[PDB]
Amino acid sequence: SKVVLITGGSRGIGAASALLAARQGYAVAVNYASNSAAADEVVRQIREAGGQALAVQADVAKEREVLAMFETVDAQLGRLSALVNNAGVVDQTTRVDGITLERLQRMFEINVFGSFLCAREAVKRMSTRYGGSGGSIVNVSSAAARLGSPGQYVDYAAAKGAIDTFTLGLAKEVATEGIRVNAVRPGIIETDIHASGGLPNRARDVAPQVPMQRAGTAREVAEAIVWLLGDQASYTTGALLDVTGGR
Amino acid sequence: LSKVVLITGGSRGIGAASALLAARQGYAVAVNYASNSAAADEVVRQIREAGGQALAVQADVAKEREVLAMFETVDAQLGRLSALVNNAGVVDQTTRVDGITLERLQRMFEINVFGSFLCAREAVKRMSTRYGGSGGSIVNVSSAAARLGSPGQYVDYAAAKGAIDTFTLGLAKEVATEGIRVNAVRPGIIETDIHASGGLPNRARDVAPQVPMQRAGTAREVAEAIVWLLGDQASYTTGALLDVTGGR
Amino acid sequence: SKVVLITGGSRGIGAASALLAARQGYAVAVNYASNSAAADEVVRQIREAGGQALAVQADVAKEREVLAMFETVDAQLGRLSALVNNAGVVDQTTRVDGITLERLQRMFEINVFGSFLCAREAVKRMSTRYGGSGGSIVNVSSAAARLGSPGQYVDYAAAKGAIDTFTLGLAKEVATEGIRVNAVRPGIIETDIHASGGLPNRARDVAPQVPMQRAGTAREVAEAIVWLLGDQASYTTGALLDVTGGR
Amino acid sequence: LSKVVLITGGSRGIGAASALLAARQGYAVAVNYASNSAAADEVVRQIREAGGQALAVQADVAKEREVLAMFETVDAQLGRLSALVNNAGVVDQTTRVDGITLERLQRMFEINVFGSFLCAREAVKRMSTRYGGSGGSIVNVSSAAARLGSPGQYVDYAAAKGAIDTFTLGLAKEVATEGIRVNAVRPGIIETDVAPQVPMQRAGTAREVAEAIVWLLGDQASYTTGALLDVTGGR
Ligand SMILES: NC(=O)c1ccc[n+]([C@@H]2O[C@H](COP(=O)([O-])OP(=O)(O)OC[C@H]3O[C@@H](n4cnc5c(N)ncnc54)[C@H](OP(=O)(O)O)[C@@H]3O)[C@@H](O)[C@H]2O)c1
Ligand SMILES: NC(=O)c1ccc[n+]([C@@H]2O[C@H](COP(=O)([O-])OP(=O)(O)OC[C@H]3O[C@@H](n4cnc5c(N)ncnc54)[C@H](OP(=O)(O)O)[C@@H]3O)[C@@H](O)[C@H]2O)c1
Ligand SMILES: NC(=O)c1ccc[n+]([C@@H]2O[C@H](COP(=O)([O-])OP(=O)(O)OC[C@H]3O[C@@H](n4cnc5c(N)ncnc54)[C@H](OP(=O)(O)O)[C@@H]3O)[C@@H](O)[C@H]2O)c1
Ligand SMILES: NC(=O)c1ccc[n+]([C@@H]2O[C@H](COP(=O)([O-])OP(=O)(O)OC[C@H]3O[C@@H](n4cnc5c(N)ncnc54)[C@H](OP(=O)(O)O)[C@@H]3O)[C@@H](O)[C@H]2O)c1
Repeated sequence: SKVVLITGGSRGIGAASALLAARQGYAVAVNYASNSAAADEVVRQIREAGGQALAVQADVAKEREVLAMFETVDAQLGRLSALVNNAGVVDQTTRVDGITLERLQRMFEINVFGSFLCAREAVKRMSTRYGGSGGSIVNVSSAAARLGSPGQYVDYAAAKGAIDTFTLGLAKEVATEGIRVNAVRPGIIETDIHASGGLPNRARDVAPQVPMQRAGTAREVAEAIVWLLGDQASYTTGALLDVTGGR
Repeated sequence: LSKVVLITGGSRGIGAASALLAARQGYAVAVNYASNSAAADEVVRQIREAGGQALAVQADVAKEREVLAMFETVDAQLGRLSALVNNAGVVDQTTRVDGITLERLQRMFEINVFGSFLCAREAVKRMSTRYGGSGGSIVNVSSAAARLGSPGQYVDYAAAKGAIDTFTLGLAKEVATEGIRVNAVRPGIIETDIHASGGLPNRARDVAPQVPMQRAGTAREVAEAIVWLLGDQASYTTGALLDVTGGR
Repeated sequence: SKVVLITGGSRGIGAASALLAARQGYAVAVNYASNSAAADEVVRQIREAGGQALAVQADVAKEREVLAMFETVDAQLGRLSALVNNAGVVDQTTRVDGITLERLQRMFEINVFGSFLCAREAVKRMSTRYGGSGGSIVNVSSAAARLGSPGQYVDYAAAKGAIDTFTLGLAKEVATEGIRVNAVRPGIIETDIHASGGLPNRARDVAPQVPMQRAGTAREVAEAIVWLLGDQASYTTGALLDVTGGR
Repeated sequence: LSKVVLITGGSRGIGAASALLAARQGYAVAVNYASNSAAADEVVRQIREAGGQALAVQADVAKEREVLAMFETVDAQLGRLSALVNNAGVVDQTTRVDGITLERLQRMFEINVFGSFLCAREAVKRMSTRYGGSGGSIVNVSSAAARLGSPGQYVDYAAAKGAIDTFTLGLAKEVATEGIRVNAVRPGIIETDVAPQVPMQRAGTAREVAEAIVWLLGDQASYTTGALLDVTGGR
């Protein structure tokens, strides 16, 4: 049974990915930062449908917690075949001229540094250079990497631009080691994330901006993530897959 | 009966692999070819022997009356299409820009670009919910060359593929309210006959060391990306450019 | 006195580039397709300001006319140092489902083929492989190459996408031969082109969509063209320089 | 009188070349440095000896209080800035991702990314017409790495520069009505020989990058905002 670790697996895109991955036969490590109840609910659904899963707490911005999380996965599920770097946050609407260092630090440490750290630990386990059997990593970026989120969260957009470049660089770096590395760029998706930044109606309000005239679902994003993870995408690496309704 | 897919240049290579895979997924397949009827017939035979439905349809996609007749044949014999794969395409001999003739350019663009526009036109007319269709999906076959430029080899080909990338984005945005998705795959160096057709039969092997994954791709690997994009799992994906390149 | 050939130099961006190039010390060949009066007026203005210039007729889609034009430039001005591939057209507003082959043929033969043909002739003269002293080529692309002109002229956008990739390919191809090749991507510019496609108010109507909230001037595009041509851009080749007000 | 430009990391390399060129164009130049006061003083000496105005200003751009103090110094001694070049930046030793530490990442991003955000914040506050300013221009210094990814060398650096590209675009669009333009230059391999991985077969010079920076800063680039200008020899 291949093992997949999903950071921020407890809600939204991460939860939809967890559920779909399990339907495809992965054992799933569902990471959460504090919402144990949500993570337990994803695990419950997986198990009730006949799959294997484990909820694992860690703040991906904390190196010791990332290490412990991977050790737990090693011990309880086995060596991972797949990693989804989904953990990520927005913040309140801001202009750059209102940005604090503390805001930037948080934005980048979760969205960017967490993805580097989880990828480090994944590569160490996966790479054929270390006797691993290879694997697949999907980073969750955003259309914002291309659009810049002006007047909303240019910092978030920049963090996602870092993720796009990271994706390409890491892909090239491990391409001989049996590892593929890709990113999905979701557009406006129906999740709690918009409410977390003070804009609970954002999916509805911005739908007229999207060429397809609706927000996307978490499940739609999960489909792209799980495709990239799997063997049907065996010559795809360094790809940036837009899931945006045309945005 | 089931959903219908028209695959231009379906007789060989990436097109043929896509035709076989699409049929496995339940599509009825129109396998277009320009001249190699035997190859097309063989793809059709394989599909039918596995219980699928397929028809071989001759057309040079650079010829308007032939594109129209091809769509009319599909309409009559298979039904209203749900999907189009604009795969037909060609390379030409190694050249620098300073050696390019107008005749070469005309050929390169009329097959690789004009053909894809004409076929998309006819597909949209049938698929669009504005015209009483039920929507559909179009996949254009681009290339990594669209990003890289094929210097000293075929900058004209690469430019034709750059046009396809932009056409993909423009058309996707234009028909997004009409139940149609439009996406492109960008293959890298793939094991097909195309390299031999331009005088470089060993190109897949020779260029493999340049690819981060250190091998050429297979037509089946490109077909997988094509068929994924065509299907309902890619339901919020439109205007995407999906690299199938081993990192190149 | 370095010699520059400007395709479609009689009006709009081409004319602005011609006037600016002359101010910088180029002798200018002002190409036109049929508006001899406009070309003669640009030449008159150049000469009045102390520069050298010649009007030269040619439809860039016609190989024989491109050859005759370069031969005239050779004879009357001397061997070119610089080429601006500016000649270009739009057409009426259309959807793809309304596009005819005849429209496509025109769009591409002027916007794409003409650029390749003029580049071919320029390279034959400029390349150090053939005993030339190098040179610089600027192609005029568009923001449409990135945005796609949906519901307006996807065919035009696609032609400009071809130009972007042509720019990169050709730049890489001739990089050791003393030749730089770059592209400017203008946004919405105040010229006659919008009227030629049946939308005379387009610069004004689309301005609210542009982040800077106005259309650009032909002079603003000419500044970028002439910078890329000259020696201050000596390490810049294969670049796509957006002149779009943020669009 | 003279427009004022603040150049972060102005004491050496691209920043120093930009300082010298900007002065030749008539800017008064604030030359920022983190610790190499001697180099910064030398740039200032050259500017002044050629008849320009300049001031060396110490600040670690990753430190908010130091960024604030620096802008306050420029306000007091040179006047309200018209231009900002976010050039301060570092690489680190060659590494794979599987060898990257959090401490490395923290440094890489705080200097290359957070410093650029903080300096742009303070610049926008002074420049924006919405606060009574007269507008201005910001050039960020990115890298070809933003597109290429620096595999097996420094993916972290490449990622930081990718952040700068998106920041550029986002900020440009955010302040476009406020008289502010925001652009980036993406240098390739720049010398401190044949350079075989560059199409042009040589490294670029700091002066070549400075030329592009100063062009973008000036009024000839008046409809250019959100652009990414490659100075890479085709890389
Ligand atoms: N419109 C969209 O939704 C949209 C668009 C573009 C990109 N994205 C990206 O999609 C990804 C998922 O977003 P979503 O909308 O599904 O978000 P969501 O509904 O807010 O779910 C967030 C998930 O991330 C977890 N998380 C947050 N900070 C963490 C940390 N420091 N360490 C570990 N886990 C952490 C949360 O854990 P708890 O449950 O424990 O809180 C939760 O499981 C994110 O990377 C986001 O940037 C979303
Ligand atoms: N490395 C690669 O192979 C590679 C990489 C990037 C992109 N691509 C692109 O992928 C697509 C498929 O290439 P491939 O390598 O599979 O090529 P191929 O093996 O050379 O097959 C070409 C197919 O296109 C058809 N065709 C050629 N001209 C046509 C026309 N005017 N009208 C209708 N059909 C026509 C052929 O019909 P006949 O059978 O009748 O000859 C054949 O079915 C092309 O668009 C190509 O540019 C390929
Ligand atoms: N908003 C914009 O204006 C905008 C935006 C993006 C890109 N562009 C691009 O910028 C370039 C200039 O456009 P514009 O707005 O300056 O155009 P314009 O004002 O319509 O000027 C057209 C110029 O091109 C010439 N021309 C047309 N067809 C030609 C042919 N077949 N051979 C040679 N010359 C020909 C005209 O010659 P005659 O005078 O003899 O007619 C005239 O000199 C084009 O490539 C256009 O696509 C414009
Ligand atoms: N091949 C290339 O050079 C190349 C390629 C791509 C991008 N770039 C980019 O070009 C820019 C300039 O690089 P360079 O090679 O010209 O740099 P350099 O020669 O290494 O000089 C670096 C400058 O940045 C300053 N600096 C470093 N850390 C700082 C901090 N925390 N706060 C404030 N200032 C700081 C230094 O101050 P001190 O003098 O006091 O130490 C110095 O003035 C950078 O953003 C770099 O990433 C260069």
